[PDB]
Amino acid sequence: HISLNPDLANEDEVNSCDYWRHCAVDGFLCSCCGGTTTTCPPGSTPSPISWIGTCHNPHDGKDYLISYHDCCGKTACGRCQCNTQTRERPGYEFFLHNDVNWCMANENSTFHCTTSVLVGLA
Amino acid sequence: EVNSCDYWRHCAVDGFLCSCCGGTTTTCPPGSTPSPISWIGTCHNPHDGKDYLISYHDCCGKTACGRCQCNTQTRERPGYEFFLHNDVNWCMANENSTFHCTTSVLVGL
Amino acid sequence: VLTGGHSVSAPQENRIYVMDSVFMHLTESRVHVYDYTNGKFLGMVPTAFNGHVQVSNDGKKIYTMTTYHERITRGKRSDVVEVWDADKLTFEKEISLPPKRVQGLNYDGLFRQTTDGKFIVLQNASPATSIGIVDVAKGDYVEDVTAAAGCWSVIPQPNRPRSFMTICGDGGLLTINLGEDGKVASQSRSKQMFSVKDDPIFIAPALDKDKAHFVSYYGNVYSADFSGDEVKVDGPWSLLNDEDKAKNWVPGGYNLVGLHRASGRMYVFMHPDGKEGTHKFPAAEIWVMDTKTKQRVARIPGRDALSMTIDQQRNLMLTLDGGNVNVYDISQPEPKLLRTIEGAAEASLQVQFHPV
Amino acid sequence: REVLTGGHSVSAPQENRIYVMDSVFMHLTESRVHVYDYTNGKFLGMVPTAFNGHVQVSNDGKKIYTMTTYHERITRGKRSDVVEVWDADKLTFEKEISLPPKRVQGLNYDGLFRQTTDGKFIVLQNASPATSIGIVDVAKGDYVEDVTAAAGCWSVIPQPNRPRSFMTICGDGGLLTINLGEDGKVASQSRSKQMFSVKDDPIFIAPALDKDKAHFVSYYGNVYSADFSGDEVKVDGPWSLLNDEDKAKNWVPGGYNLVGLHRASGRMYVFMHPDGKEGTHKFPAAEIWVMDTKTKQRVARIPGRDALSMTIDQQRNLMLTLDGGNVNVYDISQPEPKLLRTIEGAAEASLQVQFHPV
Ligand SMILES: NCc1ccc(Cl)cc1
Ligand SMILES: NCc1ccc(Cl)cc1
Repeated sequence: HISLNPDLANEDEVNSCDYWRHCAVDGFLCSCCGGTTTTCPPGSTPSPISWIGTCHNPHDGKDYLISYHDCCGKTACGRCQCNTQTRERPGYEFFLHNDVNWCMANENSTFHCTTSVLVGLA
Repeated sequence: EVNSCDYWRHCAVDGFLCSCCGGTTTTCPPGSTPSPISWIGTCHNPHDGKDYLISYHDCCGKTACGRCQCNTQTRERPGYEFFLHNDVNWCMANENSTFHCTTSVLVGL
Repeated sequence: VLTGGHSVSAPQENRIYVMDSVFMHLTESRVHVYDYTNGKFLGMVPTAFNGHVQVSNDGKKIYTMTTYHERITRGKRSDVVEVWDADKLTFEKEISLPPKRVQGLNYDGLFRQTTDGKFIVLQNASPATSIGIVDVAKGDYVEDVTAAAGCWSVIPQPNRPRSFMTICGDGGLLTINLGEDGKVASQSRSKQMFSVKDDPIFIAPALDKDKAHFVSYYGNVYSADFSGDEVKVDGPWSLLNDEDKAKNWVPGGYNLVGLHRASGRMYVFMHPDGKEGTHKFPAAEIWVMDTKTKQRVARIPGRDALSMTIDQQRNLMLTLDGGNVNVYDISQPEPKLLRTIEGAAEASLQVQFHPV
Repeated sequence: REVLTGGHSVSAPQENRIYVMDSVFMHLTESRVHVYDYTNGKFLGMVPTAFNGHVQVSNDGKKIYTMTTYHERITRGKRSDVVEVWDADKLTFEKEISLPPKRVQGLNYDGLFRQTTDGKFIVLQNASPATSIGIVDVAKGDYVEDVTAAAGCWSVIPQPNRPRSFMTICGDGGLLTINLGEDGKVASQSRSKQMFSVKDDPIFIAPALDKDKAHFVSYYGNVYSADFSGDEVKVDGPWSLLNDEDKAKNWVPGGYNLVGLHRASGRMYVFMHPDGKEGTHKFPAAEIWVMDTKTKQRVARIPGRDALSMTIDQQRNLMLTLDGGNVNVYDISQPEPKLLRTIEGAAEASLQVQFHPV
């Protein structure tokens, strides 16, 4: 249960690409960009849409649905770039696909960083 | 030799050498526009032991070439000697001011 | 010799196009133009946010696709196709698109053209998917193919003037045949080629004149034949022998395959120790498969390549690791490395030859 | 289970914040300001600034001001030069103020984008390439005055002892002082006697600025001063930064924003390197020298860590230095500075760092 809350973890753990919930992240971790795992950096806007990953939590042995909502409308954060691809699939499975910009439907589609939001059990 | 920042004519270049960007020492790469204005350098020619005026007309209206970046400052002076100064964009008066690369044109002694 | 107004210094037949996403500064993407024979940088075309690029079939123009906003990070959006002169590398014409062009990594299939060169065919996502048709001559967006919803990417048919296929979520292919005006005249859907859940394919085709081959996450090969009126599908056959399987060799990359049409050789980026999540890993090796005999005829070091492209006439393969471009002679079954162009890009997953 | 939210403010208090202006010269159309916490090196946020942005913080600490250039299609189309006002805590865009299309495009010297001491006017350098100073009225959100009197001059040095006065350095080796009226137009002006020989002893434009005087260092290691305690600026100098041992190794200043003044102590900080000669005026610092400006003597010297630009916080007795990519934080409460930490990878190409005002 403690491993389900990134805010209680060591910052060096959550800012790493191998942190369990970052398993299908292609972009910059918002937690390194002035935000947190679940909050956009100041002045960047959440995407209403996202791709979704299924990630294993090795701390509790369960598998979880993770929504990779972007933060948008600022230029590239440039920090903590990750490119993990667990259970990622091509564009013919569009909401499992991370080689597209999930800021695409925002008022400003410039990609700033990516968050890893816990939806629930897979 | 001409693609090196140590080439004698490049003595007051702060930018990318156009000769590495699809142009030459005296010509703009395709689709980049020469600046009508420029800063001027005074550079020592080691072959005849003489000093020459070199005009650094930029090529403009394309984004940064990124190749052969040089930052040489021989006889360069601050903005109160404006046409000797290279910390400003000499594309500043072009129809599009985006800086692409710098040429090094021999004017005279 | 005048100061401006110059054309590219090397002949068209020497030119290649490295699409640099510049992902760290994605609003300043650009196309770098190189001479593959000597590695000389020949020029570039700016492409703003996440540009895509292709060269017109006739070799005369460069087409880009990009997104602008009035104040970049705010203000009104403009999605466009741009037409540039291939020799002068100068802007000619903007063609307005609806504000849903695909923003994504540079797979060839997101931005293509018909065989006859008369239409640009591009992928949209709003995030609902459709395929857009642009009439080059008219400079107009003319048709939104919403029939392609649930599908992804464009595979032109080199045996027809204005037909293409797309890969759909049912594991099949949708063919679209355009009329003279660019509106959809007819369409057809194949039977299931691959299992989406059990053996997903990479989208990149190894494309022949009337057939296309595809590789899968687990090292299988599928094909689509479009010599007939309707597409016929088959597969799988495996890329892997028993030794390969025991070492868990699988494909990995982006534009990860190619076909040398004269010989039927297919080129594929491969890596060992494949498991879930390794499908975009750089190449440990390039494998060369004879698609008729279904046997591997060569394996060579991959130089960490991610994308490739083939030139038929000169028997050439280019590979690209994100920043460096490798040039191979593929006239014989075993490729030979001719040279490497270091620092051709900061973040490129696509390279293309000028058509000859 | 969770939902992503925006609308958040900068996590660390204003007193912790510094602003690193990253030109991103290799991709200069995507310059930006990086906001850092100097106490721990944490990245707090950023403000995009398009082509060759410049930045400052409002004197009251509430707003960030940027200056930049846009075009309708970036590399073609109509040009728009602007000042933007952003909220300091939310790092959100609030307003754009239009400028004539001649704002200076250049490296981020402090003196290209400043404000009057009362914070009521933004004062910026224009180049068309003829030079003038532009005045922006903050209350009105409008450009209100082109100071063409400053033709042949460069950079803006605000006078901290007057509400709406500033100086500029002219091609005659003197200073032009401009006193604005409440409407932001020129109320009066005056020109000093020659301070330095432009040909023989050119100064760096960066001031070491006190309440009522400014010091400048020269290419050859001399110091000049402009006293504006009164209505007419009185100029003096040179005195030399160098003692006899220093002359042997040809020590000279080098950098961009290369000097600073700790006003309470009168200590001036200067980046220096040995083996000075023609063309070395922008070389990275081999050392930082600390000069008592009253006694005209060096009181300390420390390794420079290849720094090019600096800034000083008076209240907390701090100096930041910057080598292009990394920021060093020093305690300058005593004559010899003490290195506290280095923030690595703060920028790709920055020649300017500034504190949030406290
Ligand atoms: N999911 C990362 C990403 C951002 C932008 C673009 Cl264009 C493509 C992929
Ligand atoms: N002379 C190079 C240069 C270009 C642009 C800017 Cl903004 C500054 C310097």
